[PDB]
Amino acid sequence: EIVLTQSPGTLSLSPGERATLSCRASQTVSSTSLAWYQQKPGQAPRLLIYGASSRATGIPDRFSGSGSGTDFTLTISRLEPEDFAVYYCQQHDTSLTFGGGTKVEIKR
Amino acid sequence: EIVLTQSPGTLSLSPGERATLSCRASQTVSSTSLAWYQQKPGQAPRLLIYGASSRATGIPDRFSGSGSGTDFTLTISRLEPEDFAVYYCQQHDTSLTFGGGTKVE
Amino acid sequence: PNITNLCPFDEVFNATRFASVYAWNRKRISNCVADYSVLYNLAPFFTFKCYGVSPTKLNDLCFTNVYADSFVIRGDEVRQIAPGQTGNIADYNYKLPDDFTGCVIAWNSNKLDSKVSGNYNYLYRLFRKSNLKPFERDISTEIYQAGNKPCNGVAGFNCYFPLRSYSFRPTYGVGHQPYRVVVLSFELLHAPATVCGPKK
Amino acid sequence: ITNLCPFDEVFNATRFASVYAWNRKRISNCVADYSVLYNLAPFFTFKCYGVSPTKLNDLCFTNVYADSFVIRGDEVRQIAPGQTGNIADYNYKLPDDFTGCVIAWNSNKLDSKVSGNYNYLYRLFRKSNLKPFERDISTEIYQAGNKPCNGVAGFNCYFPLRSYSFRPTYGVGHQPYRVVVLSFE
Amino acid sequence: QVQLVQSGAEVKKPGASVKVSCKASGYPFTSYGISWVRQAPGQGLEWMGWISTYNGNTNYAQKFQGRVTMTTDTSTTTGYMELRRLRSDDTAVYYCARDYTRGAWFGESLIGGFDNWGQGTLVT
Amino acid sequence: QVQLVQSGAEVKKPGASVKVSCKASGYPFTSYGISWVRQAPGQGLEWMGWISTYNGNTNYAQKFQGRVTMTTDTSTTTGYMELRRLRSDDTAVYYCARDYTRGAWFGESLIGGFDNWGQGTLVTVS
Ligand SMILES: *[C@@H]1O[C@H](CO[C@@H]2O[C@@H](C)[C@@H](O)[C@@H](O)[C@@H]2O)[C@@H](O[C@@H]2O[C@H](CO)[C@@H](O)[C@H](O)[C@H]2NC(C)=O)[C@H](O)[C@H]1NC(C)=O
Ligand SMILES: *[C@@H]1O[C@H](CO[C@@H]2O[C@@H](C)[C@@H](O)[C@@H](O)[C@@H]2O)[C@@H](O[C@@H]2O[C@H](CO)[C@@H](O)[C@H](O)[C@H]2NC(C)=O)[C@H](O)[C@H]1NC(C)=O
Repeated sequence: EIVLTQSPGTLSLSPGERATLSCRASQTVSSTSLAWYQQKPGQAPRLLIYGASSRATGIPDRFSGSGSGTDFTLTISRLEPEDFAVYYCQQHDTSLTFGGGTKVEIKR
Repeated sequence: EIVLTQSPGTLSLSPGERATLSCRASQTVSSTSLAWYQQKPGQAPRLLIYGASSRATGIPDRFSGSGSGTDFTLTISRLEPEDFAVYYCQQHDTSLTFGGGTKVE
Repeated sequence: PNITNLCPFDEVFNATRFASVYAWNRKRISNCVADYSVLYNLAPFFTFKCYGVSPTKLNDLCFTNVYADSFVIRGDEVRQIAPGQTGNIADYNYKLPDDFTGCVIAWNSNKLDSKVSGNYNYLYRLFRKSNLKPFERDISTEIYQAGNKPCNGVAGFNCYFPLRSYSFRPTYGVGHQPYRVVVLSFELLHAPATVCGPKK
Repeated sequence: ITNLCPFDEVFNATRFASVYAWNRKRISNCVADYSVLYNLAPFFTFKCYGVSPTKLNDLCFTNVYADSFVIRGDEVRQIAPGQTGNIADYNYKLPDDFTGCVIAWNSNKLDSKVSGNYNYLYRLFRKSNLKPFERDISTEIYQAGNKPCNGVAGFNCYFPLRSYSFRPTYGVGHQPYRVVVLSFE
Repeated sequence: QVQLVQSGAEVKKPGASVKVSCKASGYPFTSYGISWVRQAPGQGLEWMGWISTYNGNTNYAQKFQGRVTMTTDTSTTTGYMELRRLRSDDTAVYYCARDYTRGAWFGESLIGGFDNWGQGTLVT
Repeated sequence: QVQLVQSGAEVKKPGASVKVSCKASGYPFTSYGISWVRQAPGQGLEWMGWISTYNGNTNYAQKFQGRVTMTTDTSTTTGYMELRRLRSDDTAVYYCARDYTRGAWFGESLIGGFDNWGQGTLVTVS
């Protein structure tokens, strides 16, 4: 099946800077079948972006994403202290799988 | 105004076969507003066909007409000594205009 | 009463142009002797079925005023021109009261009002907020907002144009063919008789 | 209430079928709420024939049909009753007794490939025109002349199907467009 | 049967005005209008105008708009035609015809034509 | 609103079985599906399968090809996941989510993803 990959595993940036998360795919994946999630500590994950471009209901405008074919990327315009969590990238082009995950924490 | 042209200006035909006349309209004329007339020499015109298909009162069954839009045709099944005169075509879709007139000998 | 003029029923039946259903023409006929015998003598293709009064007895009555209405509609919609009916034409274009005391006439007009390329000169109304009162005309073109977002007089999804076309062609069947309808209404009460009927 | 009709399973699908392979779906025994398309995708063209568009949530029918396909940008006009053309005559013909609606919208961001997408094909040469609601999933050697060929393409022997090769840089009339047609019975 | 009889010939000198009459018999006068058609010697017909016998409305041709006036009287059932400022090129035969091309009471077009003509009047 | 509620935690032991319940309210039940995803403490997420609430058609993963089965009850608006042959390697939190990735009536894919998630049920096997 399509094996997914994210890098880097851990990011240490400033609370207020502009960050970027990367997701890498093995085979080609239809852009209509890729999404992203956020897992705040002590909770359950929630949907952020679906279709690699559309923003989910109740998601701030500061979130956005773009990419197609093999490399997909989620960009955050600004970092905020409610945004420190682990994020995942999904595909359901053939069967379904989840990424390894990427963590972003405070730089100091 | 709508201008009607009749060709030919004269028809020389043998006494007993079928004739055909033409009245072509520059613009589009409704089938509701076309009629034909006959004028024997030294007499007054009389009505033959109204509505481009219907027949007037007292006209035999040998006179018939058809056509729509731009082309209209008047046909006679067979001729008699009383059917050699000048024929005219009328329209009143816009204002009222007559035709040039076709003679039959 | 002694009146000499004759009623112009040939002026409303043998006419050239008939109005659309949404702007139907209404005429007033008064002060004349009415001879309805010319209507029955026609070939048995006129649908002369009418209410409140028998056709044969029309020649011996006097009427205050006679109104004639004419329009062109679809072949299968002639059923809708009757008291106590519902439909697209009955609820948006033409309405007949429950008490009518008149006559309704309809005949085929395929040879005259239909074109091979298609006739789009006849119109009918598809959208209206509420049903119309008896004997009412609504000649008004304007965008209709079905939804809630407003539009500044522009076409849209929830913003509609209320008039459609019939698209008559000689290739359809009898149900889609154009028919011409003439509806006669009579008023009886005071009777300073204007329409008298032939009687010496 | 319960048992809402699956109109979101046909407008938000991932893969849309080709024109010659237009899928057909059966909808029955469900409450139909036509408010889903009353506010969505503010670029779509809604036209309905045979019934008043703003009376849909007032009528009870027997069965409801739904067919979907992807056509060219400038060919959306041909999908209508009493209209002819390459698509209308040869791929999908809507009869005069339509009593249904037609929906189309732009699909650039999902059906465009940088190198060109060849997943969508259409039939340009058929032996004869098709009846309303007729499908022909069959490709065979198309002979235009008089000399038959033994299943080999070439002169007077043309493959009846042609691709589209959609690209992001084409025009508005050349961009792929997704169309769904509802037929009421 | 329907018959229309006109007046006699005139030799009116150039510059004057002429009047032609047309008396009807055999049909209800009010229900139909009266039209006028003229024919020059050796040429075709031409339409002059239209007059309604119920309300007096008229519809003249554009060529003779400000020159011709028509008048009808119900008592004698006779129509009249006045042509003013005569010209040398007006020598023709004028005709009186019963009109079914335009309505009398309402003035709308109909299906038909000039169905009853008169004998004709020669004017020079 | 949309809310998902599950059952409590379990301390099941090897060789046993466990049942997970998922109750939802706020949407037409015969319109959407239900999908299950599990996550070990400290690792990433992991998929199990899909169930249709309309006709019972189901699809399952490969590593859980025969170890799992799921059922739905329309009246009570609840779905159940059965996992058997439990092992110490299945110590994870099991999640119930409303699925908008495959259609309930026709079985075709859709554009979207897991849009609503429950509190989470913790199960430890030892
Ligand atoms: C509509 O007109 C027809 C025919 O009109 C004839 O032609 C006109 C130019 C004019 O000269 C009319 O007087 C002609 O009658 C009418 O049908 C005729 O009706 C009369 C009266 O009964 C009858 O004697 C004729 O035979 C009929 N001819 C045909 C061909 O039907 C008809 O009556 C008119 N419509 C109405 C409502 O009166
Ligand atoms: C096609 O999907 C869009 C978006 O669906 C949203 O995301 C999904 C993952 C799922 O969670 C849905 O429930 C979400 O609504 C639908 O657009 C939404 O429609 C609703 C109802 O009209 C509206 O309240 C939302 O604001 C819309 N959201 C957006 C981003 O437009 C759309 O309705 C679906 N298509 C059909 C035919 O229903």
